[PDB]
Amino acid sequence: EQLQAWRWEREIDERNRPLSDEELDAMFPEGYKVL
Amino acid sequence: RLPPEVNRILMIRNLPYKITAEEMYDIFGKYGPIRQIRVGNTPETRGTAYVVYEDIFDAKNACDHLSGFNVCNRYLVVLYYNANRAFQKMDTKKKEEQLKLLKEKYGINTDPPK
Repeated sequence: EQLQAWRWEREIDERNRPLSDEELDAMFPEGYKVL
Repeated sequence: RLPPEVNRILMIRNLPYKITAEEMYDIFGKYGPIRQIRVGNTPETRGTAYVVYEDIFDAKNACDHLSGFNVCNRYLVVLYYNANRAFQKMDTKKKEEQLKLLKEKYGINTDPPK
């Protein structure tokens, strides 16, 4: 699982990249106001 | 460490209606730096919110601790974000565009909350 461990490690990391406001806007449906 | 559904963005349901920005940040920020918080402000969305964490481990921690946690006189429902669930009230057809737009531009997962 040397390949499983890396891979998980790599998965968690793509899910942990900085996010642009632009990226975020496309993430959400209408009807929400940003605090 | 962390399963496939865990995400930096949390979906909150059963929020008290009269909750301030302060209070949100107070409640959720305890678990780590906050990227942002969107709050439901139309009849169909009042009581729900999305809180975005800067770090996925913080999100994971907060979701553990806050799901079913009592605030005011209500138990919060907190769930991990899911692109599909978040765009349910979209008409069956127009859903696809956004769902595919997201999966293509930003590579984030489109699959239903399975």
